[PDB]
Amino acid sequence: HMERLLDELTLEGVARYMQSERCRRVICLVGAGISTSAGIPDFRSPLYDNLEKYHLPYPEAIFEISYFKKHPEPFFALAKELYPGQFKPTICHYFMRLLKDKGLLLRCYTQNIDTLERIAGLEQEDLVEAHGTFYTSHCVSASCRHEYPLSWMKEKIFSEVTPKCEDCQSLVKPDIVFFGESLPARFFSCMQSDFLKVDLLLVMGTSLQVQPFASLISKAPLSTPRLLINKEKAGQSDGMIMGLGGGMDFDSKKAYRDVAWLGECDQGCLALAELLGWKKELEDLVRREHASIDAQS
Ligand SMILES: NC(=O)c1ccc[n+]([C@@H]2O[C@H](COP(=O)([O-])OP(=O)(O)OC[C@H]3O[C@@H](n4cnc5c(N)ncnc54)[C@H](O)[C@@H]3O)[C@@H](O)[C@H]2O)c1
Ligand SMILES: Cc1cc(C)nc(SCC(=O)Nc2ncc(Cc3cccc4ccccc34)s2)n1
Ligand SMILES: [Zn+2]
Repeated sequence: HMERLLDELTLEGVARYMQSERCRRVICLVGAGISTSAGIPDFRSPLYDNLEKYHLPYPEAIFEISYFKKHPEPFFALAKELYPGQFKPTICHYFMRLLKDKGLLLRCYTQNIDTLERIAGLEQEDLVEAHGTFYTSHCVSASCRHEYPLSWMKEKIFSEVTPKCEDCQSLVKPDIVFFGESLPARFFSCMQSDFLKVDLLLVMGTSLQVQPFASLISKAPLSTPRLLINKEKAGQSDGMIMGLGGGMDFDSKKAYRDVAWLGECDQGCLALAELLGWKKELEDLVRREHASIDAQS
């Protein structure tokens, strides 16, 4: 039987393992659930309605790069409607910032496009924005590719002026991955390397149903522990490679490394930080950084 790095399948067992010498390199996989406490909805059933007024040939047209390029106005009107009114990263995001500053964070793979990871102080090298990001935008012409910052894009969105490139007048598109586009190059380079070197996988606020995350959990070594912090269980499996070839196993007789902590991401992170002796550091970090944002309003 495989080496069992967790002494028990609980948050407590994960924390003891994190403090042990073996655990040096943590990868986080994070989705829309880490940003809902920041006032950014995750598009469960509570988006389709906002679409009707745009008179699309079909609803999925809003996500299609092909359709964007000929009829960009629906997308930019939606982006206005959905633009967050403020950008205060959550307790969960700051938990990741603690991981960075303690030298524990190998990588944050995020499905979010809201930039809160960066606002919380994760740097480009810490991040794989698996679904791209609003943080930058580019002219869509292959020979130009001029880059625009978020301040530029925001103004176009709020002014309701379709963003055109100042060099060539082609459309300028936010660097988010529309259906039709390839995942960022950065995604492919990092993943190979990262996932051999990982000691702990921390999966927060994702149902693990969309790409690329849905593959990623099985790329960790087989002994690497995997903690999910989420409102509901996710990533569970119902071929040749047997133990290599499915998902989370939290509840079977054979479960040996995967743990599900059910509830709000912020609360789960606060609970883990508390076990680790980091609760005051985290609370102090959040207060200071939220204050720093509030002082600029
Ligand atoms: N903040 C954002 O950038 C944002 C917001 C909405 C949607 N999206 C896009 O939609 C897709 C969403 O994919 P995903 O896999 O990241 O999310 P998802 O579709 O799996 O939804 C988030 C998951 O977290 C859970 N959840 C919600 N709030 C929670 C909380 N506070 N604590 C714990 N669990 C909570 C939900 O129940 C769900 O399991 C991505 O393409 C993403 O870019 C991004
Ligand atoms: C507009 C804005 C700006 C910033 C900085 N942050 C946010 S977070 C809030 C939010 O849900 N917004 C969104 N904008 C566009 C959305 C749908 C969509 C459509 C088409 C392609 C997509 C490609 C990839 C992902 C989504 C795509 S959801 N929103
Ligand atoms: Zn251009």
